[PDB]
Amino acid sequence: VYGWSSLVTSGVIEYVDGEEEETIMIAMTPEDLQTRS
Amino acid sequence: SFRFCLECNNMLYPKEDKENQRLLYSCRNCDYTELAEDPKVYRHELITNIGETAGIVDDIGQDPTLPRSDKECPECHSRDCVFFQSQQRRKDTNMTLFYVCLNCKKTFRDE
Ligand SMILES: [Zn+2]
Ligand SMILES: [Zn+2]
Repeated sequence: VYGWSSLVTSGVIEYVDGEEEETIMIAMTPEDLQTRS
Repeated sequence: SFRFCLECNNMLYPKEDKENQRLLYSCRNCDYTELAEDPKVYRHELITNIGETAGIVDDIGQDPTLPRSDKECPECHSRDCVFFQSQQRRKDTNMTLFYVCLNCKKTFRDE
């Protein structure tokens, strides 16, 4: 069975608490990752 | 910056050689007394700036949250620099910035 835990263990989603959140830069939507024309 | 004892490893305090009028430094535990170099004995500051450039590390380029600027490195002509303001947090502090090259690692300013 390939579910959520397989995504978490394949390194494509991870968990962050409030403290770790201090050090990261979160894009709001997948489009924000690239600047539009 | 006060020193420490070469024998007892405690800290030396000032004293006066009334028979020679030269500022020694006296250990309050042992009898050792060495000659000093600097006749300063005290300091006091109200306009201080310690913490201006101290908020920098070698791997400060590795911080991915710092905004990146286009300022020219006067040193290394680098068109990519991360920047930040004075890390001192007092109320009357300036708002001038600091600039770190990710190429040359020299910190600089825009003045
Ligand atoms: Zn001593
Ligand atoms: Zn440089």
